[PDB]
Amino acid sequence: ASRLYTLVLVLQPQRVLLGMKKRGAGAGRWNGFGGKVQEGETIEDGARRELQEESGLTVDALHKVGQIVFEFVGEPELMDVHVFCTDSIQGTPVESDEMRPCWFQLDQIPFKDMWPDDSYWFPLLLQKKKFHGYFKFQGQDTILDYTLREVDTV
Ligand SMILES: Nc1nccc(-c2ccccc2)n1
Repeated sequence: ASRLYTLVLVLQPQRVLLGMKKRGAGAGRWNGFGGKVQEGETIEDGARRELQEESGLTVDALHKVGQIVFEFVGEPELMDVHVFCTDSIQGTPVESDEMRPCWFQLDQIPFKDMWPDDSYWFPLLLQKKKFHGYFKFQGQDTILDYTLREVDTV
């Protein structure tokens, strides 16, 4: 029914790292770093692995910040996205064929060039709030309906 994904935001006091995907799901959009969780792999281990694969960064300890379930009408599998944040990383962001990373000042987060759901839950992430969300999409751009509530335990 649902498929596990990870999403990692490198969020520091005055800036956040995003990556511009070159192809595939989310191409042409700034997003965090993540992907599918593998068999026998913890969600958190999958989040660390994907951060390195896509951005070249090594994270020390991830913090759970949210869970967002995505529905795309006409697609059978729900996307169960486990969202993490970190402020302590190692390495320098690496641009590859697949991904172009860039730091953004918090007052210049490029929401018009991001998935539209980000405009709803990023304000919570920036104020250190935890959340459970659900977004029903039609295509890649239209949110048909959604729920989003703050939680004390992800
Ligand atoms: N910001 C945002 N919005 C919608 C979907 C996603 C996503 C995250 C991880 C993996 C696949 C999709 N991310």
